[PDB]
Amino acid sequence: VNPTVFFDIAVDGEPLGRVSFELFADKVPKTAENFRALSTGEKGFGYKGSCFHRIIPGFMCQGGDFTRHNGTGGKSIYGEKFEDENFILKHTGPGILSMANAGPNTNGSQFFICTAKTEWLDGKHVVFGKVKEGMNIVEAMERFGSRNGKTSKKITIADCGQLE
Amino acid sequence: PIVQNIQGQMVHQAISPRTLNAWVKVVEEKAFSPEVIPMFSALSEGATPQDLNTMLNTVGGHQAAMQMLKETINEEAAEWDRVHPVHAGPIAPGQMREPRGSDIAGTTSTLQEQIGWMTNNPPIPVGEIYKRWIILGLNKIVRMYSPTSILDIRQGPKEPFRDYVDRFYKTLRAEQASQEVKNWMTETLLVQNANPDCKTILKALGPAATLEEMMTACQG
Amino acid sequence: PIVQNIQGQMVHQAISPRTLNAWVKVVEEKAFSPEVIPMFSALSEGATPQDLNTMLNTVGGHQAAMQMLKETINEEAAEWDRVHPVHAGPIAPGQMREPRGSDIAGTTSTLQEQIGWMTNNPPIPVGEIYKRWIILGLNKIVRMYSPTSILDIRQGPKEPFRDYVDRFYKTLRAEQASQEVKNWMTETLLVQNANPDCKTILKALGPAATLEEMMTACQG
Amino acid sequence: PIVQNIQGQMVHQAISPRTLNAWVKVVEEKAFSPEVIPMFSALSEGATPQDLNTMLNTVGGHQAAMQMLKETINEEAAEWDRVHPVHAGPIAPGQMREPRGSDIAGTTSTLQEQIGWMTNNPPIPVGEIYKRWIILGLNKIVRMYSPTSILDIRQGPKEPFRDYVDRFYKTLRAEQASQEVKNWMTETLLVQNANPDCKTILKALGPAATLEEMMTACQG
Amino acid sequence: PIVQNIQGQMVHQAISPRTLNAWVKVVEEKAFSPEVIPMFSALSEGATPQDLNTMLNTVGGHQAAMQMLKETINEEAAEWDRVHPVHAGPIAPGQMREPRGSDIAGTTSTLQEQIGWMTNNPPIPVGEIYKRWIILGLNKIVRMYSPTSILDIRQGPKEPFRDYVDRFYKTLRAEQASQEVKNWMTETLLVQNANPDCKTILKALGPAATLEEMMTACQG
Repeated sequence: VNPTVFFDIAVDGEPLGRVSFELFADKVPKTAENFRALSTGEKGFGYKGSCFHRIIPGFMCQGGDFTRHNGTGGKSIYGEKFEDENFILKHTGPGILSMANAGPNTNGSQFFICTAKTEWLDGKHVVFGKVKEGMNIVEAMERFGSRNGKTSKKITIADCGQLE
Repeated sequence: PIVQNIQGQMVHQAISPRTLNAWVKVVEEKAFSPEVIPMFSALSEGATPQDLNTMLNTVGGHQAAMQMLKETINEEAAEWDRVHPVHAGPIAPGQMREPRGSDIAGTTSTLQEQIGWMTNNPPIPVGEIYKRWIILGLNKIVRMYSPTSILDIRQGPKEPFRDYVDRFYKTLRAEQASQEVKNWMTETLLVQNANPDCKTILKALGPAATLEEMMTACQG
Repeated sequence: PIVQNIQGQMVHQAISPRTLNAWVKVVEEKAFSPEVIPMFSALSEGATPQDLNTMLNTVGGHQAAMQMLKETINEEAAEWDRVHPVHAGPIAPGQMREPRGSDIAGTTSTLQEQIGWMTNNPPIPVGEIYKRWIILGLNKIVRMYSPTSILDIRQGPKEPFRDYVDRFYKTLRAEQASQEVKNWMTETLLVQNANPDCKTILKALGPAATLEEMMTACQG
Repeated sequence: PIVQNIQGQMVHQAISPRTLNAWVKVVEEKAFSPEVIPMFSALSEGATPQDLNTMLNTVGGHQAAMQMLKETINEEAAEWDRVHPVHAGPIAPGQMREPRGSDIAGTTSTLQEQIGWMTNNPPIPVGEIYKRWIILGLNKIVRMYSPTSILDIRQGPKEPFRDYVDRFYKTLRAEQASQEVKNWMTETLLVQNANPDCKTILKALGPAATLEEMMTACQG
Repeated sequence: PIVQNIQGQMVHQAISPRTLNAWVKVVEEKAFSPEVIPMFSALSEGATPQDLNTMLNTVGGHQAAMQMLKETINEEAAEWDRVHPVHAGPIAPGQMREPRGSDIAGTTSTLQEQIGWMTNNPPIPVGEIYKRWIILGLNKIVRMYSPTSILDIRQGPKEPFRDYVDRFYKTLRAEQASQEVKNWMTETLLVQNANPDCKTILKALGPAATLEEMMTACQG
């Protein structure tokens, strides 16, 4: 019933590990379909070969800008941006997968994986999934980031797709 | 607008009704003239974008000018967005996010966000940027409201030199051009468009004569 | 209206007379125009429902408009009662009971209850709700006082383009049917009703033309 | 067009002559009316870019509309190439090179390459992208064929209300300016242009009146 | 529409162009007859809401009737939301999607969501609900298209009983009423409005006589 997608992560081309995500399509369906479809690449464009452009140790890893590769772009499968579906789920801990945005109703394709409890984000970013397998791969990724987000090595989504 | 409050902590103080009444009166009698831009800058010192929006909404009439101002504000916002891109992502707990192109115009930015952007260290000059945009718009409007061009200013046969130079300098100030061009424009147009007798009187003084000598020449 | 003190807390303050005088003067002198709503919103910032009932009852003349506003406030109060139903059962020790649709207006509640509602923990913005209702009523009033519809606008052969666009945008701001429909109207109806000569001068610039070039085309 | 097999896989299939005949006949008989886009989207589900270029080149007559569609497809392909630059160098063995705008259009690529793109892992929807572009072009074409504007609608003294509303909604569906603007138009312009007798019969029901009672009022 | 595919696994099969052509032809040739409802219900067996939207968009002309149909679909969706709101309850162990008024009407529901709601166990009858709504709308339309009232059906002086009863039963089927009202009307109105020459014949047979007895009585 709820889809599961994976990401094979790479640090400058060396394979690092697989993170897999359960998308809560039963509560945030339109948000979950957009991450699912961008992971499969079935609509022609997507996450494969994009990188995490902003990694802040102890906060979150952000990625998903496949058009401009630096947080200023990305687009959804419904057009460039769409509404905040709802705020049922909250940022309760590491592994929560939440939507990045540029204020309300500006969701595109950027997402962030929390590596800590970030309750201040509640009510401001739609949560739509959580890490299933691979959280120590997300944790190891932190080491390649910095206080301001700049990463030291290129961290890419080498491959991604749907598992179930 | 925010103001330094005893002691050393800026707190938000809403715009006073007397300031709004003064603004409505100056946009009722002075209407649109060169002096309105300086009056506006003095009535809205350190004003949050909400206060400037309030001061621009209270103007009754002249809807074309207000629409020009709104469109130029939108154009400046688009240019600021094209020059200062805003990266998406979660904000830091200590510092505030970089304001977008429309967060300056107070359209989608709540008052608390603006107060934060102003009182934070380092401060974000949202108020001064929006004031620069409104001042560009007001310059456009006052250069549009000019009845005649500066090239059309000519003195009447018996019209005294006083009224002629007053009207000429008023139209020149209302006109929009670089100061370097004005330096040639004055020395080329002031003496030429005068009355023939006063024309010869000023030419007897010399080409580089100052304004006071040129005046006291034809005085009376 | 409540006012903050040096320690930061707020307490009721008697309404200033030259606020009531200014409101009565602006209501009578300017009658009803789109620029009465910003003045009203600026005059009564933080005013209690008693102060708003004062500022409304004090308006002598134009009693039909005041009755329209009363009816609009009446319907709005009924909707608030219908949307939220009071809960039953035991109440928490740190919390106490809320006001009704009619008490938001302040018709059947004393001033001390309004002050307690406004300075409670957490504060309840009854003043802002009643101000929103009054602003909606004033919008409907200024809609009624519109002297024409948006479609009937047709510029005369001699009426200058400036006066035409002024009248257009005046009755457009007085229309307030929507915001995107306004954006479509300013593209279509503005270009569709020009005088033939200046009409084809505007058509020479195509639909991409902005308002500034639109007016300086017909200018001079 | 691709078609799934018994075991679930899909492979290219020759275009049926019945589809082409039906498309050409509906284009000839129904000209360019709002009901060609749904039938076009239904006829060519899963069709390759070669099949769409066939269905477009096969349309004899109305060559101006086909040229408009070609220009729109060209602009969309240029924007796609600008937003998605293609990489150079050797291509991976398990991946086929990504198509450019002119190749998304299917102008400079073989049918086998289209089939490989459509049946790749993951599949690349070139057919759906080019179908979206053709649908946008057809929307622009049906906009161009629109005989009259939406504002010029006025019912004659004898023209029945049924024919009036038929013509109104026909040109309204042919307008396609927006959705909320259409919703505002069907509230205002529909009742604003009725014949005086039936006009006041509709005004007797107020703005809350729906279309059914709007019609059965003037009925009989 | 989805169809049982070998073996036992329903997969989505797009609507065939021949079905759409048959629908367009039956709406062109037969206009809006009482029989279209059965033809529509039989042409779209088990159709996804997208297929019914396609079949309602492919219609040519009769835009007023399509507007009544859309408005009644909206009303049914509104009532459906009102009759099926989410009341607080313990969450089910198993979660299945849910169709909203807008999710049933195929407006904001993607094809995959509808396929899910249909093929899931237990199935959600979105297709049958939307078909009931469209059938109610078509009943409204065909009862509106009635040229004359059933009460006005009267036989001509030499009009044979054949054509008289044919037209009478056709208008009665187009008319809307409960079955008992029709049972009373066929006994009170049919014999009375007949031609007196054969009216005497029908009266001679008896009040509770069947249709075939009267028909063979006035035969010839």
